[PDB]
Amino acid sequence: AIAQLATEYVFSDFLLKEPTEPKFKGLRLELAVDKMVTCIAVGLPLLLISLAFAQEISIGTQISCFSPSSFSWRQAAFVDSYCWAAVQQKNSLQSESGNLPLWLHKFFPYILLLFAILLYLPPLFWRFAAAPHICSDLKFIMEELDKVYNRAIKAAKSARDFKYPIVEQYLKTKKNSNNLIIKYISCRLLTLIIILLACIYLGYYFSLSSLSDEFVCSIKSGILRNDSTVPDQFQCKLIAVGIFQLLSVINLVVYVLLAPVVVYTLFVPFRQKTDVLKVYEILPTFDVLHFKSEGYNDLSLYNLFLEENISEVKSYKCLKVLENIKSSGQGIDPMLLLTNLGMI
Amino acid sequence: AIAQLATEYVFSDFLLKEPTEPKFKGLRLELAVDKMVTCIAVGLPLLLISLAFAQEISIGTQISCFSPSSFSWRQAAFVDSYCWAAVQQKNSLQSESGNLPLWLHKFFPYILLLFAILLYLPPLFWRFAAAPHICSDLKFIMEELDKVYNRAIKAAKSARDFKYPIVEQYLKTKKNSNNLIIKYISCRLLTLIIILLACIYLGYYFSLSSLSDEFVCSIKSGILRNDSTVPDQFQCKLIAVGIFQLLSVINLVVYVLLAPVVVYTLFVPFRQKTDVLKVYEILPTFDVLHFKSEGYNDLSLYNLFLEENISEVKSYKCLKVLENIKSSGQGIDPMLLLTNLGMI
Amino acid sequence: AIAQLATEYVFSDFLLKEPTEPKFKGLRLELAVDKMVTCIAVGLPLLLISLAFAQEISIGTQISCFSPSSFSWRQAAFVDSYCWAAVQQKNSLQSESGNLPLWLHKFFPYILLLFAILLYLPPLFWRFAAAPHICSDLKFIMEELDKVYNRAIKAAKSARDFKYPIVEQYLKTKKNSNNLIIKYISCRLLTLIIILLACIYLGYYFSLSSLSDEFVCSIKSGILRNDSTVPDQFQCKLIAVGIFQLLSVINLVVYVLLAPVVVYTLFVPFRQKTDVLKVYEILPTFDVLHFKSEGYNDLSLYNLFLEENISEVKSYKCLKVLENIKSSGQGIDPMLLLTNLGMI
Amino acid sequence: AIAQLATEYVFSDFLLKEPTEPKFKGLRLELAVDKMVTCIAVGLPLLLISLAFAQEISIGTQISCFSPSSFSWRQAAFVDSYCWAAVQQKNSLQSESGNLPLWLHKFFPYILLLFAILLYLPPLFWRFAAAPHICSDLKFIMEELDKVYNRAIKAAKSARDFKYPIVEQYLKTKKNSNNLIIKYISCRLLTLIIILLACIYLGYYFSLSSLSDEFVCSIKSGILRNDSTVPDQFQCKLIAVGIFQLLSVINLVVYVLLAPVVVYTLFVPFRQKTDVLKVYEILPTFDVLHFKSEGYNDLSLYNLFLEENISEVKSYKCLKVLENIKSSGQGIDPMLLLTNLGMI
Ligand SMILES: CC(C)CCC[C@@H](C)[C@H]1CC[C@H]2[C@@H]3CC=C4C[C@@H](O)CC[C@]4(C)[C@H]3CC[C@]12C
Ligand SMILES: CC(C)CCC[C@@H](C)[C@H]1CC[C@H]2[C@@H]3CC=C4C[C@@H](O)CC[C@]4(C)[C@H]3CC[C@]12C
Ligand SMILES: CC(C)CCC[C@@H](C)[C@H]1CC[C@H]2[C@@H]3CC=C4C[C@@H](O)CC[C@]4(C)[C@H]3CC[C@]12C
Ligand SMILES: CC(C)CCC[C@@H](C)[C@H]1CC[C@H]2[C@@H]3CC=C4C[C@@H](O)CC[C@]4(C)[C@H]3CC[C@]12C
Ligand SMILES: CC(C)CCC[C@@H](C)[C@H]1CC[C@H]2[C@@H]3CC=C4C[C@@H](O)CC[C@]4(C)[C@H]3CC[C@]12C
Ligand SMILES: CC(C)CCC[C@@H](C)[C@H]1CC[C@H]2[C@@H]3CC=C4C[C@@H](O)CC[C@]4(C)[C@H]3CC[C@]12C
Ligand SMILES: CC(C)CCC[C@@H](C)[C@H]1CC[C@H]2[C@@H]3CC=C4C[C@@H](O)CC[C@]4(C)[C@H]3CC[C@]12C
Ligand SMILES: CC(C)CCC[C@@H](C)[C@H]1CC[C@H]2[C@@H]3CC=C4C[C@@H](O)CC[C@]4(C)[C@H]3CC[C@]12C
Ligand SMILES: *[C@@H]1O[C@H](CO)[C@@H](O)[C@H](O)[C@H]1NC(C)=O
Ligand SMILES: *[C@@H]1O[C@H](CO)[C@@H](O)[C@H](O)[C@H]1NC(C)=O
Ligand SMILES: *[C@@H]1O[C@H](CO)[C@@H](O)[C@H](O)[C@H]1NC(C)=O
Ligand SMILES: *[C@@H]1O[C@H](CO)[C@@H](O)[C@H](O)[C@H]1NC(C)=O
Repeated sequence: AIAQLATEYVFSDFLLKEPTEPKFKGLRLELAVDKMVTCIAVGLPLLLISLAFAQEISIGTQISCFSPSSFSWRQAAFVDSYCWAAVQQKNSLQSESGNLPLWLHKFFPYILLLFAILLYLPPLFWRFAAAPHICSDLKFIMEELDKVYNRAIKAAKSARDFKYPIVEQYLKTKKNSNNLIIKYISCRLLTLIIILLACIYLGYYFSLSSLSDEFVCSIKSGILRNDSTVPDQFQCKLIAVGIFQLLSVINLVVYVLLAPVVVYTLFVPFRQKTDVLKVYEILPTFDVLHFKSEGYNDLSLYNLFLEENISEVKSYKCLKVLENIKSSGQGIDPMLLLTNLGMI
Repeated sequence: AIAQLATEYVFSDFLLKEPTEPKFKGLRLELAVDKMVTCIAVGLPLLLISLAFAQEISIGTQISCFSPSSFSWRQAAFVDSYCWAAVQQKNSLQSESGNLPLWLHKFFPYILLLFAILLYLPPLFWRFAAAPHICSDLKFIMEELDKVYNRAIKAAKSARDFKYPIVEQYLKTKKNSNNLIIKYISCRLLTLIIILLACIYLGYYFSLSSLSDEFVCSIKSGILRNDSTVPDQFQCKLIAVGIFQLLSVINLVVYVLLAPVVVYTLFVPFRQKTDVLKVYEILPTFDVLHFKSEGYNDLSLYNLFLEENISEVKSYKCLKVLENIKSSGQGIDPMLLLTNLGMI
Repeated sequence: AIAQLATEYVFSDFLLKEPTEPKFKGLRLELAVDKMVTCIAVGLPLLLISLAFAQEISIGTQISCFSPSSFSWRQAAFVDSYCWAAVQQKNSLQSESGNLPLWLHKFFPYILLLFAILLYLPPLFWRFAAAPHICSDLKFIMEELDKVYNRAIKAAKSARDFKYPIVEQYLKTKKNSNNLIIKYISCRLLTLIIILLACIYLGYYFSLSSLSDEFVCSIKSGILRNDSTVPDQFQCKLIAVGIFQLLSVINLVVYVLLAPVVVYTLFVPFRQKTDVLKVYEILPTFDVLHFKSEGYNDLSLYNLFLEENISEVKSYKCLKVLENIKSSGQGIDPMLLLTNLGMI
Repeated sequence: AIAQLATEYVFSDFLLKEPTEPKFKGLRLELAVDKMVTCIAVGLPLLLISLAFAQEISIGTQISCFSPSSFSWRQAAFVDSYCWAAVQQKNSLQSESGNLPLWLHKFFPYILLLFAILLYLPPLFWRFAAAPHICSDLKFIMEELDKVYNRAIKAAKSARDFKYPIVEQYLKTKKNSNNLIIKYISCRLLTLIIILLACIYLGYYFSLSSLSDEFVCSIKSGILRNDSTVPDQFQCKLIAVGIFQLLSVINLVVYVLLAPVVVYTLFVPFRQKTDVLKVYEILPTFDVLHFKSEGYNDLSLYNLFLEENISEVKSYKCLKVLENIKSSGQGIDPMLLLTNLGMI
């Protein structure tokens, strides 16, 4: 039913499932905006496919040819099925709009499924190629941040009663390499191109005259070519073509609204803001150097992933509340850190 | 069946599922009134869609055109399907009420699903954008309250046998920022606007003459335009239109009753009452300062979320019972706190 | 099938599911009588809806109009569907009993579902508004009782080898407030009113002549108004109306039997008997004062909830067996308590 | 399918599910004979309902009226559905056996479901009212028996290298109260009465002439009353009536065989034999006094429940093997108990 389809595709965790494995425990591995874009671009065409053939919206068979009254039920069924299979056969049918509109009307669900698959492909390539590496690197970075926070609080407590910036060096090295950012931009660009092509196709499909679904059909090949009792042609109409056009314009609207989001996603350096690591600069055990901005490198992408999935880090949360309290400046950062006692 | 739909949509945890993740363990992340509003506004139109096409209420096909007796079964089926697809084609049909009523009668389930999706969108935006931040902040606040309660009871026990207000400073800082409250008000306002538009549409749909479902249909395009055996027109009726109107007025009543709730929700500062933190003011380790009221800021929203999901805090429950006992004043707050022995 | 519906709605845990959350572990949060009343009042109309359209009891379509023999199958189907949709349209049909009986016959499942939803609403309001508070308070009370029992047995063992009545003070304070009892009485009263209205409706529906299901139908609007081959009217009958009346009288009987139960529930103070706390009065560490009776206050409701869900408390069970043994008076209460050794 | 129904209702744990809660861990809370009686009396009529309308045994529709050849398919369908709905309407039909046989033939599944529900009601009342109390009491009794066994074995080991009969006093007190036994006897008696009424009904249904399923039907009310082309009456037959009678006699046989079991159950004191507590009399720490027999009191019912669910007690099992070995008398009870070393 329509409501069942809605529950499956919008109100359920459709493509929102976290990786089912212990390797990525709590790691999104995909930005929220990218996940939203993929979920829409994939589950919208599927939802429209399901809707267009819902038991309520669908009168019945997808084509009716209006055989003569003399024709029996199965003769008329032969006519309808023959014309359905003959939309491909150009000789059999003669339609003013041509045969491409008939092909599109017959295979619209296939085309929507193709677009959905093509849009799901780049996210899958990301999740299967560049996701494990960033997952491992980000897990190491979070562990290093937790360890340095613990060491700093232990030092502060000892004072009240190595020291090498490994994480900073690793981030600096990431500043050079750009394979991950190149893959990310390539997959986003392919998604954008697929969306644009889908918009072109949907606009063309919705621009039809709405009468191209009606085509003339001739069961006059073979032994029936010279038969007399059979009329030379029939009036066939492809039902649900109006529904297809409505859903196609809906998908076109959604995709044109979505494309600016993908374009904004492509410009990762601009998105790289609100320095996540700036909060850690007040730790004595952490060097006061952010050095993450203004670069078409994997460093900006790592900064984005950190700003996305750093809320799970207790040390980061503690430092963030310390920073927020520092806005008033009533107290002192080391005193607040010592009082917090948030090692684990 | 009707009962199955009821069990799925009203008697089950439809959209009442808690976040399936360890990050939010026991945190609602959504006020009870907001959750009720979203659940109604989403699962009502879906329930009505399912009901309108239930196997019992539905006689059968959604349109019957009453072809002549001479017409065969599949000729009549062609007529019915053609008219169903031609509700869009204005030339084919001539109805007194126009063609918009026919469009609405055909696509009412789609319109209800659209309203449900549009009403579910703002809650989803909230849960995916502003929910993680408030979850982390509120978890930190609850942990700080538990820790300060434990410290105060330990101090009392030591007396019987830092001290910095970090949580108060954090709340004071939240008094300034307003991004969360702005997002909350924006999503509530969008929900209200969607509800009002849905009410307008449902009132228009229910105001129809009830005879607009009957339209005249002409299969007279193409080779059949000059055919003689076919009548110039047919009498088609869209079945289930009365059911659609009944369910639409039901949804209109529900939404007009719900809109005052959304308006009351918009006025969060008025809702900010029954100070949750007032109970903690009797703790020696906690400063006697509430400072949370009369502000279009995130502080009021945080106060609401606390008053919602603070019952899970053992320290808060203990302080609440101490406060309630203090109404008589027979005993002493520190003595009762020491006797309680409710560290964990 | 009928047996499947029975298993789902009477032999299964339909609305008998305990709260699926760790917050309420073993707490009913709903009295047994109230749960029985809600389960009946909700799952009876749903069961009757399912039964009335069971594949065995149902001959087939819900209306047959007996078109002339000259009419084709789909002409007759058009007639039947038109009349089904025209039960609303007063002009189309002319029935002796009127049009309200036809509306009721068509929408009886909707009306039963409406009554079920309206009866499920007050229980849901209770469980979502007043259940968390009573759950927290009752959990605290049980924990306090366990702790005082442990302290008393420890004192007795020490003798053989604070002391403040916090729980008693909390109960005394609850004696004043009445918001929970007011909500309980309001929800019970609304349930009673809904049940009475349902009884009125079912009595009216069952009082019909049983021939109102037969109505005269006229497909004579539009181009067919002046058509000659079509008869001026048809004889239509709404099938399953007898089944609807039978099930409606069954529901009426059940609801009239149930209403006295709801009225008895409304009088909570009378139900407040068999003092649960009287057993704890023999503990040296517990003050000898019950002070819970004869009040339209939340104290009586808390006493009811205690008498309901106190069997899970080992200390209460031990004190109950001590009390029962004290009926003979052969031994001594402190000696029996010491011998029991039931700390945990 | 038939085999699926069999698997669900006889070969599966239909109504044999243990209470899904930690409160009753391993406690039957229902005697084996009572559970068997309830399972049969409930799942037999449901199984017969399912069988009577199985896709294999069922030819098709439940009534066929044999309309004239001139009648079209949907005219005949109208006739059949009209007569199906008119079995209630006495004026419409004229049958030699009357109208009650037709009512019974139409609503036999409803009557079987009613009997199943009425037979399931007393067991449900028991499980929801008197089951928690007996569960708590019996758990306490088993814990006391385990503790006294442990104390006795510890004393024996100490000798080789309070003392109050709390459980005996509790059982003696149970000797007085009779509310549980009264409820048990009342529910068993109601089950017996329901079974007898079901037997009466099934005997009456099976005693029919087998031709009462054939009734004369007249679609001659309304505009068709004076119509000429329609015959004055039709020959309608209610299919599956023979299957209903066969299954009804099967159920009658099962229930008449079952009723003696219920009568034997009612006489609980006679069932109270094979003293379970007699084995514990050899323990030095346990007083040598059974005092459980010859009483219409809850003590006999508790003895039955003990004899039912005491096999789970390791101490009871050890004492039972000691008793069995004592039949030969080769050894000594205290020596065997010391050698067993079965504390836990
Ligand atoms: C997904 C991508 C590939 C879709 C590409 C656009 C498709 C949908 C449409 C839009 C415009 C279309 C073209 C419009 C006009 C003509 C001229 C005609 O004589 C042959 C077909 C041809 C050449 C069409 C082929 C298909 C076409 C290119
Ligand atoms: C992503 C955005 C830009 C998509 C917007 C949809 C645009 C591309 C659509 C809307 C209407 C469409 C046109 C409608 C009709 C025709 C005439 C046909 O003989 C050739 C294709 C052509 C010229 C279409 C090309 C694509 C088109 C211009
Ligand atoms: C969800 C929102 C967009 C719904 C907006 C209201 C819709 C349902 C209805 C209510 C009143 C309607 C209008 C009423 C009157 C007219 C004048 C007519 O000559 C053209 C259509 C037009 C202009 C209608 C368009 C659709 C309309 C605006
Ligand atoms: C949220 C609340 C205010 C909704 C209440 C429903 C209101 C808006 C509905 C109920 C009846 C409706 C009117 C019914 C009939 C017409 C005539 C038509 O030619 C234009 C629209 C118009 C004028 C409708 C406008 C909207 C309307 C006034
Ligand atoms: C659930 C509640 C609202 C149901 C209320 C009772 C319903 C079922 C029935 C019972 C008696 C009925 C009334 C009986 C008589 C008349 C007089 C007639 O000229 C108009 C309808 C009217 C006024 C009926 C309206 C509907 C009615 C009130
Ligand atoms: C909860 C209890 C009291 C419900 C008992 C059912 C009662 C209320 C039912 C049973 C028969 C019913 C009556 C049957 C017939 C008519 C005639 C009609 O023109 C007006 C309604 C009226 C007068 C009904 C009113 C309600 C009624 C009296
Ligand atoms: C479950 C219980 C209520 C069933 C009771 C027995 C039912 C099945 C049957 C068995 C015998 C039957 C009775 C036999 C004879 C007559 C005399 C006739 O002129 C009216 C019906 C009446 C009075 C029957 C009513 C229904 C009846 C009582
Ligand atoms: C539990 C045991 C005793 C049930 C045995 C079934 C008995 C009660 C059945 C079997 C045959 C039945 C009888 C068959 C026929 C008739 C004639 C009818 O006009 C009145 C009922 C009457 C007289 C039935 C009464 C009940 C009956 C005697
Ligand atoms: C049909 O008859 C025509 C007559 O002109 C002939 O040319 C043609 O070959 C025939 N077709 C078949 C399939 O026999
Ligand atoms: C139908 O016949 C008419 C006669 O006036 C002619 O004008 C029209 O073109 C014909 N239509 C078709 C589709 O051949
Ligand atoms: C039907 O014919 C009658 C003849 O009196 C006329 O009044 C009426 O307008 C016609 N109806 C239609 C819909 O053409
Ligand atoms: C049918 O015709 C008879 C002729 O005697 C008449 O008495 C009766 O009222 C008519 N019935 C209807 C429903 O018009």
